[PDB]
Amino acid sequence: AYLTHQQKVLRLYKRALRHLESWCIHRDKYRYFACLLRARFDEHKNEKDMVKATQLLREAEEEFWHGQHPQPYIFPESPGGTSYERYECYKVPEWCLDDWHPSEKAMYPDYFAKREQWKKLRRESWEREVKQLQEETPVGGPRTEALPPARKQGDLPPLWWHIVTRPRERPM
Amino acid sequence: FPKYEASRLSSLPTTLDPAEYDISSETRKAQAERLAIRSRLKREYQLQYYDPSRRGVIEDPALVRWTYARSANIYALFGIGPLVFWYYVFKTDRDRKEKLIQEGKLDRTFNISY
Amino acid sequence: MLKYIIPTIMLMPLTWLSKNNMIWVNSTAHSLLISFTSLLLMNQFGDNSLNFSLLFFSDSLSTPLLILTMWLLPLMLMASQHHLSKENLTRKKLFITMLISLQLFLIMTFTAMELILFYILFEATLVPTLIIITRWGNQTERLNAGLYFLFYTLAGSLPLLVALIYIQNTVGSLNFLMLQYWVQPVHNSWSNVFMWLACMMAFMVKMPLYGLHLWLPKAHVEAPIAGSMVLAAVLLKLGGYGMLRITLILNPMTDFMAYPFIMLSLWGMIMTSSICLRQTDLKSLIAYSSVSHMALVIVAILIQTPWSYMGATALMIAHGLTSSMLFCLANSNYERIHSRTMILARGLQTLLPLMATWWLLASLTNLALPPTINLIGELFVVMSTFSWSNITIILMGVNMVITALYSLYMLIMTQRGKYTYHINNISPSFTRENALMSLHILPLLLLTLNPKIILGPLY
Amino acid sequence: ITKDMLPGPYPKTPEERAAAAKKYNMRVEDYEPYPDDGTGYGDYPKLPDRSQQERDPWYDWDHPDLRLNWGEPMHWDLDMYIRNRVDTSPTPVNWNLMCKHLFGFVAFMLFMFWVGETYPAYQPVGPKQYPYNNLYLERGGDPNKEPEPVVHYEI
Amino acid sequence: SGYTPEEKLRLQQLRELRRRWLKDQELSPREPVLPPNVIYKTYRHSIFAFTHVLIPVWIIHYYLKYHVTTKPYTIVEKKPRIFPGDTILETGEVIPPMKEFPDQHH
Amino acid sequence: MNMFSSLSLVTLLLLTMPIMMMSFNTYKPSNYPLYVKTAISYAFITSMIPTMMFIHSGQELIISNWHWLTIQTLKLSLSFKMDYFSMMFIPVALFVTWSIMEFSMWYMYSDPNINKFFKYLLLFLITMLILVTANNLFQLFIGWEGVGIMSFLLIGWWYGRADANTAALQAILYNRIGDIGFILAMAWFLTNLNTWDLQQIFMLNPSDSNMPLIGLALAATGKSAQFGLHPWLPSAMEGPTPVSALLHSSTMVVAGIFLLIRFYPLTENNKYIQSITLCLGAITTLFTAMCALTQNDIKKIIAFSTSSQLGLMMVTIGINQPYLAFLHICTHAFFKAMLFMCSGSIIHSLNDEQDIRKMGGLFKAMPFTTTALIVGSLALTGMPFLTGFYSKDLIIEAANTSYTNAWALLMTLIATSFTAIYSTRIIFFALLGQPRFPTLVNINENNPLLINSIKRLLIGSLFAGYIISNNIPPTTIPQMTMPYYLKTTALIVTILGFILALEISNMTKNLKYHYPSNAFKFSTLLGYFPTIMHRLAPYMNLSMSSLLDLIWLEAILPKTISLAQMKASTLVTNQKGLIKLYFLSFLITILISMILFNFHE
Ligand SMILES: CCCCCCCCCCCCO[C@@H]1O[C@H](CO)[C@@H](O[C@H]2O[C@H](CO)[C@@H](O)[C@H](O)[C@H]2O)[C@H](O)[C@H]1O
Ligand SMILES: CCCCCCCCCCCCO[C@@H]1O[C@H](CO)[C@@H](O[C@H]2O[C@H](CO)[C@@H](O)[C@H](O)[C@H]2O)[C@H](O)[C@H]1O
Ligand SMILES: CCCCCCCCCCCCO[C@@H]1O[C@H](CO)[C@@H](O[C@H]2O[C@H](CO)[C@@H](O)[C@H](O)[C@H]2O)[C@H](O)[C@H]1O
Ligand SMILES: CCCCCCCCCCCCO[C@@H]1O[C@H](CO)[C@@H](O[C@H]2O[C@H](CO)[C@@H](O)[C@H](O)[C@H]2O)[C@H](O)[C@H]1O
Repeated sequence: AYLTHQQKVLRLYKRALRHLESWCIHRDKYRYFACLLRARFDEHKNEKDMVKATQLLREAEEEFWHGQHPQPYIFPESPGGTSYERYECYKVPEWCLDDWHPSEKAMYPDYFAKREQWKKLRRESWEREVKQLQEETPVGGPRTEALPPARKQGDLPPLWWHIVTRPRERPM
Repeated sequence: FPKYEASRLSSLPTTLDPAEYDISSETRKAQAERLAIRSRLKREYQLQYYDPSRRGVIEDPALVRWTYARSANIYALFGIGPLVFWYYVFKTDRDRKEKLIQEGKLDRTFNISY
Repeated sequence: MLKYIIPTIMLMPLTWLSKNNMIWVNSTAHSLLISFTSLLLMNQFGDNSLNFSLLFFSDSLSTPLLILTMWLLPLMLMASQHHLSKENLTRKKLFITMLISLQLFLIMTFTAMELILFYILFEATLVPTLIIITRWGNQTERLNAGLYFLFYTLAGSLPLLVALIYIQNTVGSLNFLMLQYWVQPVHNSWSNVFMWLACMMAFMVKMPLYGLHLWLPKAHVEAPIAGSMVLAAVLLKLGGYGMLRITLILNPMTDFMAYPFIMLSLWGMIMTSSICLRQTDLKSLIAYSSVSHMALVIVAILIQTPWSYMGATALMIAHGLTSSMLFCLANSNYERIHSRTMILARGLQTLLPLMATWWLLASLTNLALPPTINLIGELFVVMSTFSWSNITIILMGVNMVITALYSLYMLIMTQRGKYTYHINNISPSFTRENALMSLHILPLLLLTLNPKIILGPLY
Repeated sequence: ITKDMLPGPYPKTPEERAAAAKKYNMRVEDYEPYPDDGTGYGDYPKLPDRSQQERDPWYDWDHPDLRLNWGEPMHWDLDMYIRNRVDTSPTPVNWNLMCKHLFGFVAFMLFMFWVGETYPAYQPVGPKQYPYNNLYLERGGDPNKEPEPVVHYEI
Repeated sequence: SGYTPEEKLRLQQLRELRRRWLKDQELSPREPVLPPNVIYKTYRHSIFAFTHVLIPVWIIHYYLKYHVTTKPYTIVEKKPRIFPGDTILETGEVIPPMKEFPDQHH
Repeated sequence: MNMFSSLSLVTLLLLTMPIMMMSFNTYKPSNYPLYVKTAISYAFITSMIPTMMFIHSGQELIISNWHWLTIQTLKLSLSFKMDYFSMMFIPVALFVTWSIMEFSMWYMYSDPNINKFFKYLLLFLITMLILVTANNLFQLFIGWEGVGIMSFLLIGWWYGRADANTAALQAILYNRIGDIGFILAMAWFLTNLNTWDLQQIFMLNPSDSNMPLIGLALAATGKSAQFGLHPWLPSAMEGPTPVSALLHSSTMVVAGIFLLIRFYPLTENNKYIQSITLCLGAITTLFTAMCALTQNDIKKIIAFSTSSQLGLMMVTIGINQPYLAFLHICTHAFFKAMLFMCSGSIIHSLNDEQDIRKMGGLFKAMPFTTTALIVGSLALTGMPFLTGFYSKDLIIEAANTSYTNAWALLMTLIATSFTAIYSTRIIFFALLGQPRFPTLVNINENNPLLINSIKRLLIGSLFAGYIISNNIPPTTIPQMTMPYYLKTTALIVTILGFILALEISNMTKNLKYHYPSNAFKFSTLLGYFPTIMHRLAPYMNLSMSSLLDLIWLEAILPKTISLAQMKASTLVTNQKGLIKLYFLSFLITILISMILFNFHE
């Protein structure tokens, strides 16, 4: 796994607490056991033998799998939650506004004037953005998906349009 | 704790997999190599997806290979086997029914739609 | 029939002498008038067919096919004029000429009173169809698709020609009206077994019968939209029409010769429906859908009951309008994304809301929602096939389950979900495209109000 | 795309494996063809039979619904593994134990429905009595025949 | 852990643009620029009753009275139940009562 | 008959004009939802006039107004059966649908496609009335499949959601498997009786009805979500709460029971079918009530309650009590649709939160929702003299004073106890205790549309059972003589369910930490039936597509044919061009011509 040992323990901790919260339900009850669980992690926090620490983690994962709630609580908009992707059918891409009939664009003379400025800004910045990536990407291509910030003033961060202009989470 | 037992339709969890642990310099060098390929392809896609003047489709060679490989092998449950099985079921059924009709032992009192 | 043959030929001078920019306007306008006049063919009587002359006649089986054939010509011109817009002017006129010659052969095929006349016109449809596919197809594989189509058909037709000429020698006539009164029973013998196979295997290939169906997905994937519309809507029906006429003179031998071909159709319909669930090409999915739907028609024709012929007649008309509509719907997407992959362009209901209504209506007719004529035809075949053998209800019932699964899966895959991010050329539906779908779906739904005119001569 | 970028015959040599992997954007170590046996796969990679539901939901995929990236090799049965169809994600219970408990429940229920049929419940009561010879004429009896009378007495 | 200085800086820059983009989704006061108690409620339900009940029932009644019921066995009624002591309107016949009850009671 | 027949049709015609105006587009979308809500409220009133006539003089008639199609000796007409079942269900369906649409005007207020939503709700009701009033099986089939398609389009309302598309197609899959039986029934009736019209089916009264009745039983299993074809109904909780309210009360799910009630003249003479349906209902009512014990999603708990109740209706069919099963359809329609609307009120106020573990403390914060939810739970559990008592209480007495399967009876009583347990579960976790929702409190339930819609269903949940039970004519001999311990069984086990559920609910407040039993997981994971079947059956089917076939293929392949022609071509044409060899072959042709074939003889 790409995750370091330190990252693995933390993800288990958060996962373990959430499933514990599903079992307890009542907040006072959950608080009591959450502190006991934090104690178990705090007990071996300073273990320095990475063969013992790795063993402690693997055993902990096995215990979680035996004790996990079969139906854990999920935030409504998280993957698997009851509202996940509920609004994707209302998210329309912004390029659809180019196909609007003139009479449709005439009802928003001020929105479509601002829209042109952004399109101009996108057109003017693109060439610099492409150049910045070329002269920063090591020979052979990128090694990670991390993108650079803008360096000069008046430069926009490379590859920004589809991040800045993405639909709102409540588009309608 | 009873160990997890994995089926075809119920895969093994990552957290229960011994491979995921015991990091080796080779496995990390394999993981680092896959990420490089993914980042190379992501950059290739992003430089066309974010292009201001591109109106169309970003042809994916991976999707072209997939459909091409799937549509090629044009030519059990696919031979004489199923046909012969069903031939005897209907022939056997219709032979019995014909005999009963001839022997007047099949009730068709109100059967006049066929 | 000359009140339809001559006007159809006049579409050729009209197209060739029309001003350059008016070829599509003039041909479409006047082909619709011919379609309007085709309603006069519905002067049908309870006992006698409509026998115009020694050459041509019309009964309740050929009339709905004749009206479907002439309705389709104006629809193929609408579907064609976009992707041909950059074509050379003369080659536009030749393309339209091939469609006109196909209608001409088709309306004569369905009305020919002499079977050898039927054969010549039946076999003449190959030439315009082959030319359309190989000349105006867009891919390399259009050449192989042409040859498979050509040689699958001739492999069966040449035996058919020998059998028909043999029958005229021993009976004295191949006039269909005469054969109704002079028909004699066919007795068991190896000679009569091969006479039976020759008389039928040409039609089974065009249906197509499962096993001989592999030319059809090839042709569809490679044909232009107009070639796919005629091929699905009408040309497949030539086999069904031929089988409904030729089985008159094959009794009682059809009692036991039908068994292998019923087994292929009963099992074939389940497998082709299942294949539709895993197709990655949209045009190929609709092609395999026709094989599944036409397997019902083969079973119905072979069991030879009054209810099975009414069902088979309705199925052919209903499937003709539905399959043509589905191909046009997939073409409208293809003209945008220029690919036939079903998974490429998703979530289209968001971007093309009205075209998503046409997709819904077309899918519902494909799965045969009551009271559409798609269900009426399908139901009548199920009712009669149940009487033939109760066990068939299981295969019939299963096929309806699978047919629902892939019809809605094709609807869900392309119209629902999230849209594909990088595809940003989905322009709004044109008035041409919307009118094309409404001309498929409205007549299809109107026929529910009066389905007797598509239930054939046994109504 | 050029013909050299389409699938081909089963790879035979290490260089035919090396070139196939590069064509599919895979590490040569991770590339494995389907076993050669005429079925028709060719050099298409054999990818783990894992559902698309099992992939990271929070990663920024090129196709968020399919959870696919642009250019990565698609599983042979991808259309079977989309999030709408076959799911293979781990279950909180073992697959074999689910099958045993589910079948055992059904098998036990059918057994006790049979025991119920053999030993039905009923109330300590005699058969219901109807006048006019068990309602002979009302139940469509032919009137020309005279039925044997059914006689009921007080108690 | 945390953001690296380059990771932090890029988020700052996309943040400025994103918030300016969202601010630009607001509509100006003039937009959209469109082109050229019981007494009221009683009227509103008077029209609905007339158009959606009275006109349809007029059409149905004309349809059923003069086109459907003029054909045989189009509308079939379960015949009325007759009880002892009833009187038939058509023929003025009286149905006899039932015979004297044994007269158990409780 | 003129007023009766005329008014029973305008009810159906009135529901379609809103559809005609949208399609004809001569309407006004300014307030389309109010227009559709108004149409129901008037259609409810016009449907009461025919009902009063039936209550008064028992009037019933059939209307065959349009001759659609004749098929030799099978004539099909648009035929409406306005009888006991039609005259009592239509006002109950329209009254409940009137409340759901008024509730929908508030719940779906911010939905941009609200007009389409109300158009689909209306079409969904129109097909249910076609189904209910159909006099022959073909017209009934129109309604049968009509509700199926409208369920598909409403469950998958949020079509961007992949799970909503999976759930919508799963309703089609299971219901279409049920239609195999429906087609089987139509095939048998046409073949053996020469009719799809109910009057002729009942008049000929087939003795050998095992095949047609199993076809209808299999059809009812899918539509009413009985065991085997049950999972889709809980999955149908993908759709908006108004869909769940209308789906689970006065439309789709009772069509399966309603179909078997239509055919009681046949089933009442077939003991084999009665045993099958009793056992099918008995397992369904137990299994889905056991699943509800450990569900944490409020809609799913109510959804599994409906499956449990539908099993009880199927049990009533089994014990040969068609009219009790019908009365339970009408009474269940009131309080079930109210519970789903009370749940919607909670979900809306807690920002789309559906898990009960994150509710609590709502008893005082949502007073009116709380009142309706207690009345609903008491009505469901069979509290004496509420709407549900007048059907459930009768059914249990009939079941345990009948010649019946002992296991079926026991499983119906245990399931009745479970009904109290999972009703306490919703009340205890949603309303009692301390709040467990997020900090930003937005609890508001003062919309008049929400209050009025629930207020009307609250009144029905109280008196509707009393009103209907006292107005319907008697059609059976109700068994009213039995031991005290059979008379009071339903009350006693329901009370034990409340006590036992209360103790377990209070048991969760203790500072104890426990491992899930196999029993707990089995109930929580719905018996593993969806987990196994929905992975195995799709996988076998989607992956579904000897030496003898090798000959039948390799020999007849176009490659084989086309490649033999290539060999023959090369043999013919690969010559040396030598005069010597060609004339040497002329010599051989002549020799074998005479010596071997005697061409010179
Ligand atoms: C089953 C009833 C009717 C069967 C009739 C069968 C007769 C043969 C019809 C097709 C004839 C096509 O003739 C020829 O066939 C081969 C494959 O088939 C095609 O060739 C294609 O397949 C071959 C091998 O499969 C490949 O090596 C070749 O690269 C490819 O182009 C030719 O492009 C086509 O010209
Ligand atoms: C798509 C493939 C379809 C395959 C269909 C297979 C159908 C098989 C049909 C078998 C029937 C053939 O016809 C059958 O054989 C011969 C004709 O030579 C007839 O019998 C005649 O020849 C036989 C020779 O063996 C003599 O014994 C007999 O004296 C003579 O009358 C039979 O009375 C007839 O019934
Ligand atoms: C009124 C009540 C109505 C509902 C009644 C329902 C009764 C249904 C009983 C079905 C019992 C089937 O489930 C049964 O449980 C035990 C407990 O693990 C299983 O036992 C299984 O688990 C462990 C190991 O995993 C071992 O004990 C055993 O090796 C293994 O088989 C059985 O293999 C299984 O057959
Ligand atoms: C039932 C009767 C049906 C009658 C149909 C009419 C028969 C027509 C026969 C045409 C055959 C000639 O067509 C020829 O077939 C061979 C099949 O190997 C094809 O051969 C193709 O595949 C082979 C290997 O499979 C390759 O070596 C070759 O490079 C390739 O072209 C030729 O490309 C094609 O030109």
